[PDB]
Amino acid sequence: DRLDAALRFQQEALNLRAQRQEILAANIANADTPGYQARDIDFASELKKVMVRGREETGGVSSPAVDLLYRVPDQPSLDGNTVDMDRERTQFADNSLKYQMGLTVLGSQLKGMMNVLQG
Amino acid sequence: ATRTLVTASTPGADMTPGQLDYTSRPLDVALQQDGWLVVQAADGAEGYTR
Repeated sequence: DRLDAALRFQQEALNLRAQRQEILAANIANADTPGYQARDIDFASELKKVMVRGREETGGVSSPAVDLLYRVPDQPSLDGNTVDMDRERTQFADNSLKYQMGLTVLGSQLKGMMNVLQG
Repeated sequence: ATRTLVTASTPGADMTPGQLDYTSRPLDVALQQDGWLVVQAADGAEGYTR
């Protein structure tokens, strides 16, 4: 209980990082599909929401209970998709580094605990 | 709004008359400027020509 609660914030943040990267990869895959609005999630609000109330799924075809918001387009396009590649690749790299940061923090905490237990 | 595309178009045709070749034949005729001869078109309809 105590150990589960202490490691729950970073674990949930890392899971939300994984889901956000899945969404960003879906946006990158559909970058040339005509009529596809780019989707993204508000990381902080959804993280607090998952924090207060546990993770839930729409079904389980299954998907998370996250709110898929639409990204504001930069410039218009005749085909009708709002996937701007610069934004997609910047968010992809930023999410990548933040996921690596979450892995580093969680691994440091778990070693910081094995150090105590080991004897 | 930054992206504006190009579309080719053909807005009608040019009605400036050309140069008349004088041929000593009674059946070759030339109309006045902005005048048209009438023929029965291919599909039983009416068409105009120079």
